[PDB]
Amino acid sequence: DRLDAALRFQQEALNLRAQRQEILAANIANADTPGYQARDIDFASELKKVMVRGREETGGVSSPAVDLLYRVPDQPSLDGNTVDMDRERTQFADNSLKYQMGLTVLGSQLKGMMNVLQG
Amino acid sequence: ATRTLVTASTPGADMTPGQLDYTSRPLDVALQQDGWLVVQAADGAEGYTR
Repeated sequence: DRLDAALRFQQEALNLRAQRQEILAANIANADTPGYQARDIDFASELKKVMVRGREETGGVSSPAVDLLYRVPDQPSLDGNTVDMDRERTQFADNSLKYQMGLTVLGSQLKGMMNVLQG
Repeated sequence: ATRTLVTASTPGADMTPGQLDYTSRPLDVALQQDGWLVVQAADGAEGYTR
């Protein structure tokens, strides 16, 4: 209980990082599909929401209970998709580094605990 | 709004008359400027020509 609660914030943040990267990869895959609005999630609000109330799924075809918001387009396009590649690749790299940061923090905490237990 | 595309178009045709070749034949005729001869078109309809 105590150990589960202490490691729950970073674990949930890392899971939300994984889901956000899945969404960003879906946006990158559909970058040339005509009529596809780019989707993204508000990381902080959804993280607090998952924090207060546990993770839930729409079904389980299954998907998370996250709110898929639409990204504001930069410039218009005749085909009708709002996937701007610069934004997609910047968010992809930023999410990548933040996921690596979450892995580093969680691994440091778990070693910081094995150090105590080991004897 | 930054992206504006190009579309080719053909807005009608040019009605400036050309140069008349004088041929000593009674059946070759030339109309006045902005005048048209009438023929029965291919599909039983009416068409105009120079």
